[PDB]
Amino acid sequence: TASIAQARKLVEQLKMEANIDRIKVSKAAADLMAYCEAHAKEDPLLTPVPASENPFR
Amino acid sequence: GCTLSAEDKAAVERSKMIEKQLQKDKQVYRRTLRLLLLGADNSGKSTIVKQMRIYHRVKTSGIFETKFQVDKVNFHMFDVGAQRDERRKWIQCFNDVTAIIFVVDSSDYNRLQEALNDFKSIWNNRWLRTISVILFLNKQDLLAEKVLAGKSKIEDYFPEFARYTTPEDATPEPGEDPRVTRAKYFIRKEFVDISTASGDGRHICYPHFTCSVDTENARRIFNDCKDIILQMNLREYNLV
Amino acid sequence: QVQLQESGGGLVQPGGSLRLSCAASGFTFSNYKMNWVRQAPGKGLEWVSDISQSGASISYTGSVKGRFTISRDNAKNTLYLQMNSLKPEDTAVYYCARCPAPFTRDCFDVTSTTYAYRGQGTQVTV
Amino acid sequence: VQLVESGGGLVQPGGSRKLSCSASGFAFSSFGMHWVRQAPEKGLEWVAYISSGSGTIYYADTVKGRFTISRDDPKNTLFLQMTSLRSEDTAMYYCVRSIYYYGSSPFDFWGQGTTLTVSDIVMTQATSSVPVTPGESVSISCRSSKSLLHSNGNTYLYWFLQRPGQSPQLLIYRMSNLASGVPDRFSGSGSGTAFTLTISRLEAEDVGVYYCMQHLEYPLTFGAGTKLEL
Amino acid sequence: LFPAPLLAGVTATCVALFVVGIAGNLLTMLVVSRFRELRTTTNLYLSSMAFSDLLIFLCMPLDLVRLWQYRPWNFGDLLCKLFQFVSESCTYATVLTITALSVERYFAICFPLRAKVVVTKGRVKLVIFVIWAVAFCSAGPIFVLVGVEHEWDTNECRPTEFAVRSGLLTVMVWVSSIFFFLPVFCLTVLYSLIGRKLWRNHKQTVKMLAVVVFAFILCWLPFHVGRYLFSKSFEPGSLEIAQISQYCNLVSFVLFYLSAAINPILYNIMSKKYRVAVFRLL
Amino acid sequence: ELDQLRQEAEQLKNQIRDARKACADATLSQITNNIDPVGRIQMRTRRTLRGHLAKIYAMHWGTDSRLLVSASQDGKLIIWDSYTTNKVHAIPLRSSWVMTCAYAPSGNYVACGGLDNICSIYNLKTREGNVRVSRELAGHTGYLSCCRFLDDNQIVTSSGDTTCALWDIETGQQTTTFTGHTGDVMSLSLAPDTRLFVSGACDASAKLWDVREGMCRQTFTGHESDINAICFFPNGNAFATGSDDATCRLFDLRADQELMTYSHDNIICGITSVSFSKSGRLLLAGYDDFNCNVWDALKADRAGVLAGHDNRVSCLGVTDDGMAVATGSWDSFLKIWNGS
Ligand SMILES: CN(C)N(C)C(=O)[C@@]1(Cc2ccccc2)CCCN(C(=O)[C@@H](Cc2c[nH]c3ccccc23)NC(=O)C(C)(C)N)C1
Repeated sequence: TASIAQARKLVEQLKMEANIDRIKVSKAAADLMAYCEAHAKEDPLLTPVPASENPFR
Repeated sequence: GCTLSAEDKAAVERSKMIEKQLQKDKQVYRRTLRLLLLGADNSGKSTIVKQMRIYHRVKTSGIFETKFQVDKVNFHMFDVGAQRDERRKWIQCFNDVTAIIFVVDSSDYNRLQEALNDFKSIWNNRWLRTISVILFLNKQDLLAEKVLAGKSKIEDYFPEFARYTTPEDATPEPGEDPRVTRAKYFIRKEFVDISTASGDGRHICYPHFTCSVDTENARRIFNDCKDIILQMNLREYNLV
Repeated sequence: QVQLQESGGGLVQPGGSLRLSCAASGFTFSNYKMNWVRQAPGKGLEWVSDISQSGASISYTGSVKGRFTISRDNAKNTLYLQMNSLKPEDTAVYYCARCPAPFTRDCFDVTSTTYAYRGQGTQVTV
Repeated sequence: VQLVESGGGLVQPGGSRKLSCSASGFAFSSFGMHWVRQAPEKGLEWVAYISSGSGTIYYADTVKGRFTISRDDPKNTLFLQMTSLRSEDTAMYYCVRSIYYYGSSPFDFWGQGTTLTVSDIVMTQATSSVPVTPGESVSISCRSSKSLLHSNGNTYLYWFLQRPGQSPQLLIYRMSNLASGVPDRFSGSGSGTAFTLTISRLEAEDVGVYYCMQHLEYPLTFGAGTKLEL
Repeated sequence: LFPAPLLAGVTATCVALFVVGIAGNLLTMLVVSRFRELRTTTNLYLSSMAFSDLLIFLCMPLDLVRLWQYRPWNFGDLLCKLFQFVSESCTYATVLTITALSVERYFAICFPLRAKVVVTKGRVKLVIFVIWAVAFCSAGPIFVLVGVEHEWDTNECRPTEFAVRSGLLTVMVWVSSIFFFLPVFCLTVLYSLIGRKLWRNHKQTVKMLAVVVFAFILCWLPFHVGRYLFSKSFEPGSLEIAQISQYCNLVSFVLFYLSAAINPILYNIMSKKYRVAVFRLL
Repeated sequence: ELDQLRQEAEQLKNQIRDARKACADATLSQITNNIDPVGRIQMRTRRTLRGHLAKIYAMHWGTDSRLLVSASQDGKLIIWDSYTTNKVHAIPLRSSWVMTCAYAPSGNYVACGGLDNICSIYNLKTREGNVRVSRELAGHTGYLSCCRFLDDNQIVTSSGDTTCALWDIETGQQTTTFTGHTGDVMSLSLAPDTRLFVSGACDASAKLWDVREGMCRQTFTGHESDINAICFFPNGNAFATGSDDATCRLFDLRADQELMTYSHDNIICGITSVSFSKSGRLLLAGYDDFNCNVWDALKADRAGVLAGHDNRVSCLGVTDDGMAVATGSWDSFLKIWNGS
């Protein structure tokens, strides 16, 4: 009788997870791109810093 | 050193002392040989570790370790407990052990194919390609009784047994019937064929016929590890 | 979403024949080695047959060797098992197992109690 | 943690004495040890240093040829063998812990001290005595002959408080960091040459003498001491 | 002395050997240094041999000039002594490192577990240092034997007539012959034991050890027989022995530079770790 | 009754897939098509940390981007000073088989675990001057995969058995248990706000958990094989995974979908580690091949390659300021990489 209990639990989990409001992929990709653009100048790996500022050189 | 403050020099000295302790640990780490013990629930490897204990704990204990010495050489055997069925992930932690000790119950033919598949998986693994296997074909007396009784037949599960004949060159134990020798040689030949099917150059299998009363398993492990180390030395010293 | 569905199965007279199919989806069928496993009542899962990525290497267990044939169709994403001359000892639930990783010879846990890349099985009765 | 010193007493101006420092409650072998002496009614004065391993040993210029420092790690004892003792060697000798790694707090625990009676960067503390009342703010300043800032960015300035009849207690290490067990009312700041110590709310417990020490180079040098009194 | 075409051919073969040996030694040193995994115990001895052979080859052009042309020695006495000191020290270091490799291989094969317990790299570096010190102290009486000899019109780097008359020449001959008699014994006995152990498949390891020992004897026996003939050539009654001692030393010269060229191939060709490292260099 | 439940689960999965498809109006690659390429990312090994005897499984950065901690199968934890290559601490473990490391955000504690089903916490700053074990958490019935500190008194672990747990260090008890997966949970990533976390298990799925409610919010199920690594986008609204199949994938919390795949035909090995850049435009992944590939997050392109290690790359991390990347591998060496 463990299989039916597991199936009931899985059905309950699927029922909970189905009820979610989802935004479009365009808006989400735009948000990711905007975050990447707004913080570009603060990335030492993307834009390497001069040797006078690099603590590892 | 230059351009270092006094605190920097003291920190460097502390780091050097740590490195000294690390070297002292490294010597001991290199001294010992690590073995991984595998098998099924009917293999009887519990008795094997019990008889290794002659040579000298939370409930959910993930690993059991036993130590023993043969001729002033330290061996560390690791037994896996309180782990799930899936071995594909935690088996990669034992890719640098000296050898794998595989224990097989040869008495029952119902689960011999399961042992053969386990040996195939261990032998053919990507991260276990270098490791050699010391194979113990346990419970020889039970197999001898089963083959003398005649009630159970090996050809039911391995149909090629009828076509098998024991090799002309053989070393049977004194007082052993030819049927027992034929059964033992066929059972060992299955594992040897699996071993030699692929990857024979990198690693070697060492088959043995052991039992519960046998007390020479420590010496057999010692000799097989000596041969493994000899092969590794041949590879390392540009001899090959 | 890795899915494996088995189709064939049913009541068989002794000496009869069957053909099992395993339609696979959610992964590239060509890069994986496929297996067939079964679980007879009152027993654990048993490995039955095996076939490589191209079908070059094929392996059977000794109990069914000479009667069963395994084949795959990499274009149709399906796995087959032709069961000839069934015996009353062959009554089990047959599963279509997938090897854990691609481009590998070794399959580890296809017969484990809970395996993620295995099907729901089909009932074969003789 | 406990450091107990033994030895000391009436000694002739030509005799030899041996001081011992028995340690318990901490990992003795992983700490560097210092000897610091304070003359009667005078300020502190560094003497010697032996590192966690016995490789590195330092001495003050005034005791270089006569004193020697050694440690016995299995016994957790620190020694100081003194010979050719002069009349200016009369002081109370302290036993000080010091551990050095990235972010450590050296000079944190001092011993109770043992008294002996015999029959370089300049740190300036202009103030000598200051009258205070509880519930006030006071500032204690000091100056350094040499700039204490390093290329590492650290400044290596230490502040100690010696309450009446007790051993010194570390307050601030490397000019800004507050030692553990010290109340948050103490604050440390300053330039690379001039520094200041601020107490926000005075208490009867804060009355004592405050010393400043540099750890940029050896020998380690102290200030004269600014005394807060009620 | 010898006809011109013969020396031209010998020079061509010697410069070909120079190219081969320089390339091999540079590749060995680069491979050992670049990879931390290939920094094994035996690779330290291999690197020491590579350094010794590299110095021997860097000293080669003065030797070719000295035989080839008999040009006057306007380079000075100190260079005349230093050149041969460096060459002799490098040869002694090479033979001592060969013997050390033989001993280490024997101990690592016949007693594997005890060798892995006992052998450490900290002792290996000390052994290398003692080898180099023994080389520098056995090649150190070459500041008295060798000097520039005149008749400034004609000058050569030659053994000193006072050393020859007093008798230092034969003592140095025997001291050098020790460096042949001991390594050949060690190599032969230990490699025979290794082959016996491996012979109880494994055919190529024994055959390769026999090629290595045969190459050692082939290249180093004429070197010391030629030195003995040279030392005996100085007797005023030694007339017939001059031509044999001449061509014996010329052949020993060619095999002397053949040894520094073949040592990297003999010791680095079967590693299967060196090969993949070189192909990783690309 | 089982058949009806299975049919209902199938219907629910179908409608979830339909809802996810309805929101897929455009792809990430379409929107970022006109964006300028990052270029070529050249990096050099600034430091190399030596001292471990065996292979390294985990490393972690301090909140001050200077200090590290690493684990090896020798049974040792080493804390490094990355600026000067100084070993600050060396901690011997009771069990050799250690799989994970964690550094407390305050910096006072370090945790570790492995084949022994225990998470051990060590007190770095004691009055005795030594590092001593502070607590052993002993509830899991499988090997410990990952550890992540919440505070000085809270930690989240993932284990070989399918569950994940939240612990109270002072009492040593499981405050919460997360019981959704059906395989070994292999990785674990904490959100920037530390109100949520994600995990990747040996099934092809990943789950989003609520730390305080102690329940699963979303499942993503995009890969084809076991998921070995997981990491959060710095925004906290996305995450990336690495799996036994050669691909790496980026998933979206708000759109409940998969955004883009990072795969190439020449890559046929598994990804062991995954990390993001401070700006989030660079994705760094370690491979079974002895190299590490830098990826362009917005456009699926390989900007650069890290080709220093000569064994399997096992761990990977980027400092909080984004200054450097540290790479561990099975040859027992750590490398710090920096730009030009
Ligand atoms: C024509 N022959 C008869 N003559 C007069 C010779 O001199 C030679 C022919 C030759 C000329 C020019 C170029 C190449 C070969 C024959 C003999 C060898 N030899 C040397 O110079 C010796 C001197 C020596 C150093 N320790 C000893 C101990 C005992 C005897 C001798 C020596 N050093 C060397 O071999 C190296 C290469 C190691 N530096 C040269």
